Amino acid sequence: CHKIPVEADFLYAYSTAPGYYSWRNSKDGSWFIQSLCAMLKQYADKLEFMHILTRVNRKVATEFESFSFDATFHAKKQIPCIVSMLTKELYFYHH
Amino acid sequence: HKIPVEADFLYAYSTAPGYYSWRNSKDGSWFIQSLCAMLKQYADKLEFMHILTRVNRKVATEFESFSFDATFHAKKQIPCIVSMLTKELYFYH
Amino acid sequence: DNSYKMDYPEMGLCIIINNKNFHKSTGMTSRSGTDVDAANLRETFRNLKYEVRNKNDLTREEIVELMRDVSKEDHSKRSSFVCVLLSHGEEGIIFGTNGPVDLKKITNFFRGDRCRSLTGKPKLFIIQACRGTELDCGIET
Amino acid sequence: NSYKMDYPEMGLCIIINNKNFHKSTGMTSRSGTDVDAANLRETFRNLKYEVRNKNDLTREEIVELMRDVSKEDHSKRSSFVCVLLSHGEEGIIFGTNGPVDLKKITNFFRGDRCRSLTGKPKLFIIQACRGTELDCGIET
Amino acid sequence: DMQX
Amino acid sequence: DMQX
Repeated sequence: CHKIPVEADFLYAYSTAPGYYSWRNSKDGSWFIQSLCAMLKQYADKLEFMHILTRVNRKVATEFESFSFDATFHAKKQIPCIVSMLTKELYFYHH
Repeated sequence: HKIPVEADFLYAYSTAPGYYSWRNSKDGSWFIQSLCAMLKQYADKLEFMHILTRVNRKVATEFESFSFDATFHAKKQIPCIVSMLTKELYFYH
Repeated sequence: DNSYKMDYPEMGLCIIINNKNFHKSTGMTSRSGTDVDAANLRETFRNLKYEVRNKNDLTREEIVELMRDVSKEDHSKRSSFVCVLLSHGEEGIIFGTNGPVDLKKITNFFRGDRCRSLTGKPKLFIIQACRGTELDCGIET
Repeated sequence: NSYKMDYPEMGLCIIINNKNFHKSTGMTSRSGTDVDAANLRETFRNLKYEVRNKNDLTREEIVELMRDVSKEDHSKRSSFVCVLLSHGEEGIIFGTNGPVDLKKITNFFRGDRCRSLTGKPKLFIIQACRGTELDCGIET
Repeated sequence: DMQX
Repeated sequence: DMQX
């Protein structure tokens, strides 16, 4: 018989890399979620999901840097982490 | 101004966290086998994540273990793409 | 066959678990900004035609039971599944208001064999949470 | 947006191929891995990578190899590829004589510890176990 | 900016 | 088929 792995077709879109802090702004929300929503909104009508998640990686990595009165938490950066067990391309639209 | 020091890495794992990875004594491992073939077939057209996705599909659908040991018989495998990339990766220019 | 079938009658559910307030007994401070996330998410997936369900401040037990129930739904006419988790966490862990639960136990409900009506369908987990206490100092470009 | 891949050199492709392990470790000979190594070597040569195959490396040689490679000058290189073929556990790959944290290997190429790769794609391809669970699969 |  |  034809089977598929039971772990196939999962996509885990983590906001940060393994072992790291994730950053959240009190007024604007988390870096990752604000970036994810903006990229979905701008591109979900035409880009495949991995590519969209790749624009989110770039936005979080380039447009955000932490500001903190505590030097230990000041000027930090974040990269999100795409974990894909997907087996096909994902488009949030249909023709 | 600054980029994360963890950015622009891609980790192409042959299997999911916590799992075994399968290797055939004669043909090679399922993942490498499938990776070389997709690269061979698509590296001149497809972005690299798309290629790794097709690799995911190849491993998931076309392999299943055979063993006289029922413990290891009829088992399946899915690879696991971990991307911190910030841009599209084409192997051509 | 290079693309998931997304023309089922429904796009699918989008469960958003928004944990903002934690028991003292965890030493986790209020997650200010999370409601902006939860609302953004709700509107974003509504536009993508997902059946959004927002839940707020769930204990670990409630997260597990909620996820069990959802995975026991009949998703036959749904193209996909999305779960968004907004909370404190550690590597491999998401926090309920009263403590940690393994992400593995949450995602296992949707495995290809224990959720048959999502077999073959994309199952997306969006996780806004810490995965430890490393800090990235970045590098100038 | 995509990585600039028109630098003079595509970059290095380092293949570590561990087949035979010291008895102390007690692991099986990784039969079939030579087919893997040669396949990779040809595949990446075809993509115009500078392939360097290494075989039966101790945990010490793997770490020194990665450091020396990270200390090279990748300025005219578009990218970096490392392929690990060996036994492993979650987060670990094995040298012929024992385990090494993958993180120890990839940290040499961090954006601040390897500047001539800063901003360029760093690919790690890992064929090795991540624990002992088996996927029974599901019929479709 | 806070940490999660 | 064997395991890595």
